[PDB]
Amino acid sequence: TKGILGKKVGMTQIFTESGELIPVTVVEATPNVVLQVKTVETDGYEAIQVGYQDKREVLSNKPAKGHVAKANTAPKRFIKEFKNVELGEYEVGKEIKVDVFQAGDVVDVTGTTKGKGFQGAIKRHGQSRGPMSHGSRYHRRPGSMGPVAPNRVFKNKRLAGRMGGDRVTIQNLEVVKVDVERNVILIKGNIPGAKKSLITIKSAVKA
Amino acid sequence: SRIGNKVVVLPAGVEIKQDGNNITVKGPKGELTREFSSDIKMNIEGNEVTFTRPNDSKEMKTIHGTTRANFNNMVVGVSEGFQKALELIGVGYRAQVQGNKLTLNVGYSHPVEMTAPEGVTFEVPANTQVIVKGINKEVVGELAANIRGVRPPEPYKGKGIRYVGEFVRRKEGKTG
Amino acid sequence: WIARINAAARMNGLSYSKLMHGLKLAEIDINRKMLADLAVNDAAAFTALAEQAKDALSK
Amino acid sequence: MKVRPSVKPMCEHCKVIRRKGRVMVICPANPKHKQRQG
Amino acid sequence: MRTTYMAKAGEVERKWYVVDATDVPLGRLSAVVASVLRGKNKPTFTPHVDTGDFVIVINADKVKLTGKKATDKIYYRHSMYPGGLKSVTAGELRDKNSRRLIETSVKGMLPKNTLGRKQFTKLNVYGGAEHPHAAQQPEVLDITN
RNA sequence: AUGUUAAGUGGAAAAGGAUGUGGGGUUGCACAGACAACUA
RNA sequence: GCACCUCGAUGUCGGCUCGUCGCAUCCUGGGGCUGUAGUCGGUCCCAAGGGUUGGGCUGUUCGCCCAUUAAAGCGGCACG
RNA sequence: GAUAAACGCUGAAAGCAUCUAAGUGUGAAGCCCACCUCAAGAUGAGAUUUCCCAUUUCUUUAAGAAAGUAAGACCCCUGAG
Ligand SMILES: [Zn+2]
Repeated sequence: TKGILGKKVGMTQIFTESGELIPVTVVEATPNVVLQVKTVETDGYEAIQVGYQDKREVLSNKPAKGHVAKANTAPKRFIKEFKNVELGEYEVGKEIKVDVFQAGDVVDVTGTTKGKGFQGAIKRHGQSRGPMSHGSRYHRRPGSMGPVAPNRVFKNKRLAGRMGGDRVTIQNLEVVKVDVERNVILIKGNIPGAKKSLITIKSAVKA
Repeated sequence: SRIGNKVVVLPAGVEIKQDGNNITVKGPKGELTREFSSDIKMNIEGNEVTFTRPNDSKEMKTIHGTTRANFNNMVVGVSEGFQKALELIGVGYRAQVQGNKLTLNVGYSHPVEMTAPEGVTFEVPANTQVIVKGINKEVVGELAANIRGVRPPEPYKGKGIRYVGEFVRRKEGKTG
Repeated sequence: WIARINAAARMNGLSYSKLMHGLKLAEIDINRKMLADLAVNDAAAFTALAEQAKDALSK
Repeated sequence: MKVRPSVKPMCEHCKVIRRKGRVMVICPANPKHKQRQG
Repeated sequence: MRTTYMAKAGEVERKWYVVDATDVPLGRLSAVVASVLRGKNKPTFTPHVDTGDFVIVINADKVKLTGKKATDKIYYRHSMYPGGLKSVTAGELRDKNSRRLIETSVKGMLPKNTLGRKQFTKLNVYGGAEHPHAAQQPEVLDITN
């Protein structure tokens, strides 16, 4: 249905009408452009291809310019597909701007979490330590690997490894304010990801 | 079969179409159809039918009895139709009728709503009586057991919805 | 050899066991080796033999 | 309901049935008598 | 070490066939299809070579199961994770995804090595009356077994 | 060739329980009218 | 109980860390009977999705006690 | 959505009775979906949009060898979200 792509700027505060303080996250989204329309006769399902964030032109190649030429735009940096939206009602060239949402509008928000590197079982999985005194030599370790009988370790025995960097969505957040001349949405709470990272905002699945 | 051998003799209005399996009794109200089996066959000389059985089947009689019972029912109903009457004890309970919407008020913190399909109706005269009317014998019975299912009758005072002849047993709940 | 002979004989209206019985009741003494070799090279010879077997156990 | 491997008619009005491969007793005079073999 | 014929790789012609599965019990049809895919009906049968024909199975939706197999016969799967058996399926496969059904019956009647796995890629199964393979000109086989 | 089983019994287990089905016997009551069902 | 197995070596219990499986079910879900008025209960049937607490005393399991909880289940896994 | 225990509606074998044999329903934190994430090495390797279009000798003309290129990519350098 409704849905837009933008970038993450940062967090701030705001007072409401009644005079309550509320933490917020600024998202900036210049106008998105519809590049392609997928149908059942051609593709086998129904969707919409959207682009965001204009790109300098030494940085693209000839196949990309050909794909962006039928829509009369500059080459884009981020291209996603938006599903479950009554097609009609849409055509290549159209611009989706932030006034698609209004204040209220419980929404879903997705991103890619920050990266953290190679991490141990205690930080990565919330596992608890061993004792720090009393003759102990077992501080920061992942536990026993299993029982003796099967002569092997089972799967989903959790260990150390690379942490972060996965996609995550958070459900049922509120739009606090929409500003049109600046292409800005204010969302109540915190979102996943670092600064300048891609963010997607859709109307909520659980309604 | 004693049932399988008995006679079904059709009063006025009856027309009985044959097509392979299907039979379709019609009369002055409805035009019911039902799927019957091969090993028992039709009959001629209007205003009378018997059914017959090629023997040597294991049970030798069951399918016969049901294949006659169902046709007798279809005729009895397409010419006459069936009836089911429900009472209401339990002080404070009442029903009201608005087209195919049956409204009920039985001790619950919300009224209860039922809606009757095509062949069926309702008849509420009073805050106690309900009547289900149709052609099918099965559908009228199912819908009455649906309604009486909203609140069966207790044994200490016999409140709740009952068929108009149910014999309920009464216990002696002590006074505390 | 036996499986190739079964394959060939089922094409001439027989199975392996009935055709072997038929050939014995007629006093024919071909190996299973030559029988299979015929089955692959000389189908007409194999049919001549299968007809003799069919007539033997027709009694 | 009683569920026992011995299922027996225990008054006059009890009847025995088989609703699947499963023997049962069914009494219209006393609900204590209802039984299913298992 | 003498004269018995042995076939070569691309020397024995492979024909296409159409088999009809309405009211044939699962395993009987599947046994006949399995013998035709392996080439056991042709006197040029050699065991270290592939000489079977191709088979199309049509009307898999109407295959027969006797007894109470449609509710009581169950297929299991393990994902190799702890506590991960999946007993999801019964004669629900015959309703939805009736190609799975026929294929898993035929797959258990073929050898379990690299020749029998390559012979399985000649079965083409269809739930309905129509197949997409009319350019290979397939002939009808008639079952009585 | 002729039958039996519907339980995947065949392809683990007892005391006891049961209008499941096949075969062979012994009898009470039946057209000077039976068992069941409905009036009184 | 026995002595097949391991004597050119197969390291015992409670606790810790990390769990997994069975169901003869401790809580929560659905039911039939009651010597079930209501509020609480007794008992039997179906059900393994998730849940199942901190201290005091003993090396201690076991156990008794204190204060809570919807509840403070019982077994297998070299008595993990 | 299909089910467990349980509860039916219509119904005969067995003139009655009976949830069952033929027909027809209701019904659980459980089962399959519904929510989130991974996924075509799914050798059954799937689909859509866009970009690029021909020298030299012959074993013999063949899915032949070797050479320079297109679209595109990489080596190398400044770095970090
Ligand atoms: Zn009784």
